[PDB]
Amino acid sequence: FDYTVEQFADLQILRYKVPEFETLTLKQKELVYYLTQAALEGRDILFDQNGKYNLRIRRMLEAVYTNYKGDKSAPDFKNMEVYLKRVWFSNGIHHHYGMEKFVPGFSQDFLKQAVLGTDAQLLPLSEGQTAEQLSDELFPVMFDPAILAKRVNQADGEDLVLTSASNYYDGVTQQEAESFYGAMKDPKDETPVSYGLNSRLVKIQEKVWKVGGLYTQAIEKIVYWLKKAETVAENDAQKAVISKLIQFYETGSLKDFDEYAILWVKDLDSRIDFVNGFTESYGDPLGVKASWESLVNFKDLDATHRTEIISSNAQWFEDHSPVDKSFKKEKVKGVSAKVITAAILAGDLYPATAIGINLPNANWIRAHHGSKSVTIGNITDAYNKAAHGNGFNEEFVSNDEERQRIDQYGDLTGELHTDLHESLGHGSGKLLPGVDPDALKAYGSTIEEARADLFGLYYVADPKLVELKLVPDAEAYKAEYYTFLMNGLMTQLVRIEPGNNIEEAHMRNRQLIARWVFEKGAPDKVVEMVKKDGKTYVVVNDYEKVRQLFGELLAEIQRIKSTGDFEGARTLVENYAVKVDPALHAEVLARYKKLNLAPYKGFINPVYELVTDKDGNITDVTVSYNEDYVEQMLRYSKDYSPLPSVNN
Ligand code: NA
Ligand SMILES: [Zn+2]
Repeated sequence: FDYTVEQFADLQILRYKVPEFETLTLKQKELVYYLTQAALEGRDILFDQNGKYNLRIRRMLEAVYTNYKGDKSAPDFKNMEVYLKRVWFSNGIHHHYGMEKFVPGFSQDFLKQAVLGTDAQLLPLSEGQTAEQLSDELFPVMFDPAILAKRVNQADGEDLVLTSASNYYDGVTQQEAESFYGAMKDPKDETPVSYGLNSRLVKIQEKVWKVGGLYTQAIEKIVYWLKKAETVAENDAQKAVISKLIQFYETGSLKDFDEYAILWVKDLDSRIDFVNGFTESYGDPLGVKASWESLVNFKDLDATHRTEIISSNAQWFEDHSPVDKSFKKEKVKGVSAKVITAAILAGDLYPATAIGINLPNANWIRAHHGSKSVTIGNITDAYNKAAHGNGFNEEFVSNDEERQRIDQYGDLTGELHTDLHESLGHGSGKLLPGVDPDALKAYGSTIEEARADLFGLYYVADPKLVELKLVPDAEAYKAEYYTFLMNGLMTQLVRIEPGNNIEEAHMRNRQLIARWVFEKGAPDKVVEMVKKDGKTYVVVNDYEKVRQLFGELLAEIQRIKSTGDFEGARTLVENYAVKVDPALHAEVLARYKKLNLAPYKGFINPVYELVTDKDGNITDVTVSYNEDYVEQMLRYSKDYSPLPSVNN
């Protein structure tokens, strides 16, 4: 199985497996199939939400690209291909992370001639429009750096509604938009609708995304496949979820959306689950309108059971903690996050995706009905598997014994450390009476993540995990110990710009732990940093002493948090967690850049096929992985692209 697909620009395309899909019942596979069809129909929505020109630009380049009769080896065509591949990845013409508009690496004269050489019937022309007129419209949008420069602008002194290229507002100023929703809100409402979540605000009124409204060509298709899924629901709770979601798309009512989210949160038992709707509001500079996304999934039973083994032993880990007894909870309950297996990704989860989903967003629904927080095990596993043999550990790990141990156990003990951090680490320990939870002020997040990390590091090495059948042998933890220390002392510097220091809380907490252990172990050479041929390597000489030092730092940090010791917190962060050595930074960056590893990853989907008999009865559902990036993007643009090119 090849987890890697291709690499271009600053992007690497991966694939993921869908483990145990074939173990589902046929009726379950059929439900997954329909839900995945409902997911794939939404792609055009996101393109249009990200920019009123995006579908025209995508479709124009697609028509040029697939019908090009010229020299495909020439630099202009190769650069146009890279640009189109970035547009597919980013669901528009802006960087999916940085928000800045792409710079075409090809000439306007080249594109003009390629466009004129394409059959006009294949171009996204409005009725009566010519190819020259389409070019006059779109070329400034693509080529002029001053036009629509940022998809989301967060700069002062500017009308962000007018200086953001996303397409949630049209012909309306920022103050008009902020005031529209400031006035709509009702502060007396204990169960408020999510005002403005599902509409374009235009001139002042809302154009709601719904059947018979804006984007209806795609929403009608989503609803069609959801109605199919409704007929094969696993149980009545899940069926009620699907039925209400259909109603939300048919009416556009935000009260229906709240009703759906309540039913969704109550559907906790079903093997299969999904998201399909206007969900997260990061694409709006005002944080009101939500981009469309979908995910279809089923519970990873083995992985969930493993996290439940950790959760059910919360009290054992608490009792045996190295922290002072006065900081220990007498009764602690562990909460396990379920692990899900993603069957397909779409919209703002595709191709750049998440490793966890925590929904719904409405705080009152979360407070009074609950929530679903899950991690996506097969996406995490694909990230991990794709990295094996990529040259990174070959370049940076001190010796072949470590490289082999990490290759064998690194993925397992890494995920176990995460499970310990997330399911028990933050929940462990208590403050003393009268201590302010905010006593550590700006250092609180760094110290709190260090605390959870140390809890996980201290216990991933415990023989208890062998007894509990979570690790296959007592040596495995050394893989996680080595990579944690290598990352925290040295190799995370690849994320720091030249001349800068450590700023982000997790990066700080990792350097804090590693540098502290390094300092305290130095008289015994517990950890060394050694140079060979001018390259630095982290060398770990006594893993047992590292465990004891992790435990000692855990006790000190627990003390700092539970007593509100701001000066102690500040001393640890400022002395260990911030300063970057310039020589080490440059050395690590030069070694890393030679590896040609792309900084951003995204995934292509598998392909599902419905097998039916003569009379249309389903006889099987198969999943296949033999499609690459170009193929899948073109197939989606051909078969799952129901929106008109202009959505006004
Ligand atoms: Na050694
Ligand atoms: Zn955390």
